[PDB]
Amino acid sequence: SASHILIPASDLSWSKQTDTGITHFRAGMTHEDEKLIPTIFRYITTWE
Amino acid sequence: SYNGIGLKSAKGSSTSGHVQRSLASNN
Amino acid sequence: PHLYNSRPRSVRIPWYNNPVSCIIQNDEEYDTPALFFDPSLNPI
Amino acid sequence: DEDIKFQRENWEMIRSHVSPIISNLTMDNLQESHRDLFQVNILIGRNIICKNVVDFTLNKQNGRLIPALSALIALLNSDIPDIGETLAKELMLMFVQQFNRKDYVSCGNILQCLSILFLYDVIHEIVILQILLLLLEKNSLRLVIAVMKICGWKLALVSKKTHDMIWEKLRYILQTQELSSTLRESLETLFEIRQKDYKSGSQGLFILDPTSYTVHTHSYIVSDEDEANKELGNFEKCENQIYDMTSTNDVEFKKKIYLVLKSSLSGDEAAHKLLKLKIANNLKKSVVDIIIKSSLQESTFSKFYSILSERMITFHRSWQTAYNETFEQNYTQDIEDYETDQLRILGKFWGHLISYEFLPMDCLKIIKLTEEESCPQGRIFIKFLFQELVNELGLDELQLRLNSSKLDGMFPLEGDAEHIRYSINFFTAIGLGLLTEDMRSRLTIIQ
Repeated sequence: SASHILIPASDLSWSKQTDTGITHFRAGMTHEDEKLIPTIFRYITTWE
Repeated sequence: SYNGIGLKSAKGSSTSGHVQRSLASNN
Repeated sequence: PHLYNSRPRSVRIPWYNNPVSCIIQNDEEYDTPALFFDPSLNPI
Repeated sequence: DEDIKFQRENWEMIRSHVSPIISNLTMDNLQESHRDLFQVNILIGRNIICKNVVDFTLNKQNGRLIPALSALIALLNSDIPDIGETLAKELMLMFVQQFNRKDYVSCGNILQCLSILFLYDVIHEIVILQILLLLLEKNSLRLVIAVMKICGWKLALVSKKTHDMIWEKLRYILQTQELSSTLRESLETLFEIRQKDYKSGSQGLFILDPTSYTVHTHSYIVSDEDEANKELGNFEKCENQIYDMTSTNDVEFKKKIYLVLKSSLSGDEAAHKLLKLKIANNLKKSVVDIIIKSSLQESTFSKFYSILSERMITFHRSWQTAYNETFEQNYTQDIEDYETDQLRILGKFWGHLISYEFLPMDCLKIIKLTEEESCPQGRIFIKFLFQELVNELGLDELQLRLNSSKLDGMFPLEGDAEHIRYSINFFTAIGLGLLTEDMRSRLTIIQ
């Protein structure tokens, strides 16, 4: 499962322009009890 | 308050549409 | 809605303001009189 | 006559114990003061204890200490009601003397004391409402309004209607009557408080439980003729578990953090989760150590942990202190364990923090290069530290920052040639050495 995370939601109208950064997080995926789950991109080293 | 962040509504997005301010980047 | 919001459609007029009720009543003692000067008020 | 000697020198010692006990009374000493006072013979000295407590209260050096003195009198009145009774007689008589004298200062003192004795149920609210009625039959309203500020909560609880009636009378004067301007404004302010509710007037030294005060609520009236036994203030001639070997508790939290860390794509949402937890200041030290220990498992450095620690710093200074303290802890204590590989992670990880100034830079001062004291593993650590710290600055900004960072122990100009040989030779061993010119000069200067 790579989909839990949290998804940057920032400013629909402005992000068309500046790249405001990440001002907010929409909930990625849900549950009854949260727990947590690791997600792949953490377990694979970046290209650099 | 819904300031223009979030989704037009959470229906087809499968998420809960739960948005929260980012404590990370402020100053 | 018409001012800050560019391009509204099918919007209605909010009713704006009311008098700011000052109503003051006593539910505490039954034997306080009906007309009494409540400590919340200013002393004049 | 050695009985007259003994009993006089015992009376004198009792007086000079009571006086400094009263003079050293404060909140947060009160219960030790009350122990000591109880070990003196309070009953033999009943008038001496009354006269010191009144005279301290009344000295007007105090007045601020009236709540403390009232709490001491409340303790003592639970133990021995006869003492609190005596003290309340003399205080009433002192109020009525100062009223009749027109001494407004000693009115204000003694009235404040009667107010706090009523707060501590030592004396009956009847005495306060009589004092206030007498006061309000003249103006005296500065007195009456201070008193009512300091009893008025307890009066509203016990005797709402009488107090209300007094307020109606007090109210009657302000709206429809002519008064001196200074007097009226204070008078109005009390009126303002009634709406406010005295919420700067109900805080203090309630150090007896409402059933541990044996509640001898003395029902004086401020128009009795009373006794005040001054004569008891003479001298006379009385012919009469499991130890914890396991961190498993901390292991739980450790897995909660590490699990927060392995989730959370990018880095900037992981700072969100960590700050979201609202960690007590005690633990915010170790959480860093968990971060870095995890960063050493990654088999290669990642910008992730850099941007994580950076977003975590700027939020609260406790994290400043956290990363500094952990820098000293790592470099000093903990380096000897890490293999030359993990040092490649640490070097860059602190490089990104220093070069962008979040660390800050002067905290590099801990490093000291000597053949005597150094770790070759630590030497490698420094190598990676500067070799990362260059690539962002570019050896240009480097010289400016360092030259302005007053690093001394690492860059000796003071002397000790061989050490300067070790420094210059070292940076030339890194492959840069262009920081060593200023020291190269000092080589020729030493020779």
